[PDB]
Amino acid sequence: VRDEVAEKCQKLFLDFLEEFQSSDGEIKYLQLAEELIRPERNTLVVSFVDLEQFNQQLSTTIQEEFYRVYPYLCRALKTFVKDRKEIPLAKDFYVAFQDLPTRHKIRELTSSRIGLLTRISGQVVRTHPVHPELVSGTFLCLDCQTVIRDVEQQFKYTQPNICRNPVCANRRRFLLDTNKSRFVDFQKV
Amino acid sequence: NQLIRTSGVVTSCTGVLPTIYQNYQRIRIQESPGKVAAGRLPRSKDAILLADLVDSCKPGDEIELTGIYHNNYDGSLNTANGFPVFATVILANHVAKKEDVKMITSLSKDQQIGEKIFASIAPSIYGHEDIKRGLALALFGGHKVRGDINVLLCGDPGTAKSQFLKYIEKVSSRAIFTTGQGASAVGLTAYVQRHPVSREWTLEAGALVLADRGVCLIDEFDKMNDQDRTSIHEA
Repeated sequence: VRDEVAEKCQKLFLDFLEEFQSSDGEIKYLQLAEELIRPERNTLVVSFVDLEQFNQQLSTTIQEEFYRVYPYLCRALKTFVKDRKEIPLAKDFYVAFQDLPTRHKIRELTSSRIGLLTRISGQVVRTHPVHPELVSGTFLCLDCQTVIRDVEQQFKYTQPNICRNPVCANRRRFLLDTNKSRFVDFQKV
Repeated sequence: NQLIRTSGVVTSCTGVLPTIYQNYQRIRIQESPGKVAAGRLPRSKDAILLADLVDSCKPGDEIELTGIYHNNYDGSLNTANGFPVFATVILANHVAKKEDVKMITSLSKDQQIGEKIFASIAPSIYGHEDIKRGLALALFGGHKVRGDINVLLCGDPGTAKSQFLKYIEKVSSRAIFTTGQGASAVGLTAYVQRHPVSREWTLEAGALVLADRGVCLIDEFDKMNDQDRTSIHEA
């Protein structure tokens, strides 16, 4: 039930990343690759209006479940390269949209609506440098337990207390999973 | 989390400076050189010496730095300061211890271009005959075979005459504008600030060190603070 919808939303996102308009073929794909990789600007755009025309229920689903679609757009979407060599080097992606004709008033953007969309409008106040505090990761040993896609997220530690050989934490330790982490770049304004 | 190849120059040593903090010391390192394309301000490197390369590093070594940038931010206890945008702890792993040039060189010896060369030296404003002499001497910059050049101008700041020195950076390789008080980081002058319980006192690295056997340009010299004058007078 949830599996089929999670697959089909990703499918209807991926197939639409290539436009039917703007001529045809794979010359445009090469041009976009040249415009992206060569300067490493990481700037892409897709018309949300056409996406809504194709499936308006998609715009409602993303609107009500940004908190649910962010982690799948993070991992599964990266399949556009079709090259196994470039997938491990890549850490994060960048996409955007310009001249959006749909917006909501901030006065109607009440705090009671967490998980919807909002427009970044206002005054820049209180700039902050980037600090690399611990965000997400894991230290679990592979000889003891296998990796599940449910751990940490925020600063909290492991809840389960099974196989208490390394679980005993009454001793300082600095083993940081620098190989497996969500650390790219981040700041608050 | 990738091995990175880069270059850098050791600027200073911290033998002259005075237990968790004692394990390491602080050094000021830059990577971007002076260039027209480098006009946008880059992210400065701050390297940490973990008592391994101390006293073994000497100024003037055009060396290459290679390593991996792990973001093992030791400040998780929130009792110190932090690194700029390139938020990562930088470890040191490589310090050495011990063409169009040719085509132009062929034209350099040529006397046909050697005649009009001193009749095109100052095309921007054509200035005054004395200024060109000072500029030409500055361009060449010439055991104890040393020397200093004091070029003086007599105008006013409102006219671009004050900004005439801005055009030198197009030709000069190392030009930094001080503007007087509140220059970029260290403006060749040493200063002391009050520090919290656990932070490192600052070893002031001027552009004087960064242009060893080079050329350093100073603007608005007489607008500096009276306090800075006392320290800089001796050096």
